[PDB]
Formats: sequence, structure tokens, C-alpha cells
Amino acid sequence: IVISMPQDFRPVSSIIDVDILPETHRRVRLCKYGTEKPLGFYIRDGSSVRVTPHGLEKVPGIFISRLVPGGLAQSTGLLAVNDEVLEVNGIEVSGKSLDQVTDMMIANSRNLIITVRPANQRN
Amino acid sequence: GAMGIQTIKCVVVGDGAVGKTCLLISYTTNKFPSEYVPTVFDNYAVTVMIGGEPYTLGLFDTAGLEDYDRLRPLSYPQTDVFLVCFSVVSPSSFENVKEKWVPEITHHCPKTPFLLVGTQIDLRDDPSTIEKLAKNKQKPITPETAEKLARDLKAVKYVECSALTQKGLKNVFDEAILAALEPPEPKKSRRCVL
Ligand SMILES: Nc1nc2c(ncn2[C@@H]2O[C@H](COP(=O)(O)OP(=O)(O)NP(=O)(O)O)[C@@H](O)[C@H]2O)c(=O)[nH]1
Ligand SMILES: [Mg+2]
Repeated sequence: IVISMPQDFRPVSSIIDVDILPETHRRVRLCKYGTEKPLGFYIRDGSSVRVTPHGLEKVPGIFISRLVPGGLAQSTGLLAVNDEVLEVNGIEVSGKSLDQVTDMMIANSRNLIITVRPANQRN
Repeated sequence: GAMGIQTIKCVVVGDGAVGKTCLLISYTTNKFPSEYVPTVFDNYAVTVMIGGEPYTLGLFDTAGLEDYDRLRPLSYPQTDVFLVCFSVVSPSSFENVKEKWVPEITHHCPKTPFLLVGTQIDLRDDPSTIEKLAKNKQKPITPETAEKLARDLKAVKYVECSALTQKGLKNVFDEAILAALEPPEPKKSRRCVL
């Protein structure tokens, strides 16, 4: 059985800024193979309960709703359903609508920096 | 290229600074990273021709530093083969193979095959290196004892290399690729289910 040297080297994903971020957050980098394929995950609307300058309120939140099987996001293992999306390439999603956050991801899809608050799986 | 007839997921673990990242970068790009930057999580892909056909090799680099223990299991799901690393001139790294690394991957992925990989073998004959070890009555690890550990810990086999000189470098991955393909049973049964 003949095995060649490696070819077409490509960095796909990583976790960055781990030391300067809250432990409950994860900043992920995704670099898709080519312009034409999808990042591989959908996002939905939702509400997040937070302690605001005025108290505990339920504010609009963005969450991952599913992963395409065999897709990019899924292959990395860095994104799961129920993870809340907080930021996309330096732009926070708080004052943003679902469609805007969707547009932002498509705009930055060739080099995506997405910061999420992972969901915890029951042990 | 754009396609592969099979995807082999290879995850690399081992003490901080044993040479995991250089091993990977040296193999895939023929470049030897300059200075040491601890890894948190890095994923790359290359295409390797096996039998004249394209195969996708998904390479997953992990954090040797225990500060990041919490994040490590993220690399484990769907792994086909594991490379457990230790520097042949680092007795402590070798010890951690039996005390942390093999227990950890075997705990998470009980049926996934793993290779024991000795790294930085070009340092076996390095003065500074040999002096410091001896300065505390230590010697490098020999292929003999290394192979014995592989055996005891149930590793597919032991292989050693140097990312710097690339000696034995390609063979570590070829063997990895083989460990992921050879077993007489379905590959799905060997793939980590997490
Ligand atoms: N002489 C020699 N030195 C090496 C070799 N491989 C790695 N090193 C040395 O080890 C340092 C750390 O290498 P690195 O690949 O980043 O290893 P690590 O296992 O990934 N560290 P971490 O777990 O923190 O990410 C390098 O700066 C280099 O000096 C080798 O094959 N020969
Ligand atoms: Mg590293």
C-alpha cells in the first residue's frame, strides 16, 4: 500500500483568545475550504436571561439551532446546538436582528471569527 | 484536492512542549515553526494519496498544558486514530504517557487505536540536552523502553521521529493512516463515539 506525502494543506478551525475571555465563552475560527460550501449550522432567535444595569431581564438572544451533518461546523466539534452566539468578527450581536447576524456570518464566511457561550450537556 | 474517498481523523496529544505542533507543521508544510506558542486547539486538513486515490487526513492539534485540560475532550469525537507524544529526551513526558495521556484518550474513546510517538529524537545527542538530564541523573528514553510501554499500554506500535530533521517523520503518519485502515473490522466501530 503506497501513501504519498501530504498535499493541499489547509488550516480549518481553532479556539483563540482563550486566556482573555470568560471561561464560559469560546471564540472559534472557521476557514471554509472554498467560497461555495456552507459553514454548516443554522441560527435561531431566542431570549437570554441576564443581569442588566436594571436587573434580571430576558433580552433577545441568538442561538445555534442545528448543524448540517458531515458539514464544516460539525466536523470541527467547536459548535453545538443551543450554544448562544455573542459576536461575529468584532461585532457584537446584541443590537442585531437575526437576519443581520445571518448576513454578518455570510460576509465573514471565508474567515469567520465567531464567539459563542457553549451550551452544557447533562452529564 | 477538493475531494477524498475517506476521511481519517487523527488527534495528537502529549505534554506541553514535546513537539506536537512542530511535528504536524513539519509534516504538512515542511516548515519548522520558529518559537514555541502553546496550543489551545488547532485543526487542519491535507490530502494524501493512498493507492492512487485521494484521502482526507484531518489533523487535530491539542493543548499539552493542563491549564487547558477542560477544553481537550472537544477534539475527541469521531477520532479514528490517536498519536500520544513524548519527547525522547524528556523523562517526565514519557511518564505522563502512562499517567495522563493514555488514560485520558482511552477513557473517552475506549476503542480508538493509538500510536506511541517519540519526538525530538535529534536531541538524543545534544550536549546541552544530555548535560541537563545528567545534571539530575536522567538519560534519554530508548526505543527499547518506549516499545515496552507501547506494548504494556496497548498502543498499536511505537514510532519516533524529529520534526526538525524530519527523520522518521512521514512514517509516523503513514503508520497512523494504516492503524486507521488495517483493523479487520468496520472503521465505524473504531471511530470515537462521544
Ligand atoms: N531539537 C528539536 N527541537 C524540537 C523538535 N520539535 C519541537 N522542538 C522544540 O519544542 C518547542 C515546542 O514545540 P511545539 O511543537 O510547539 O510543541 P507542543 O507539544 O506543541 N507544545 P503545547 O502542548 O504547549 O502546544 C519548539 O519551540 C522547539 O524548540 C525537534 O524535532 N527537534
Ligand atoms: Mg502545540
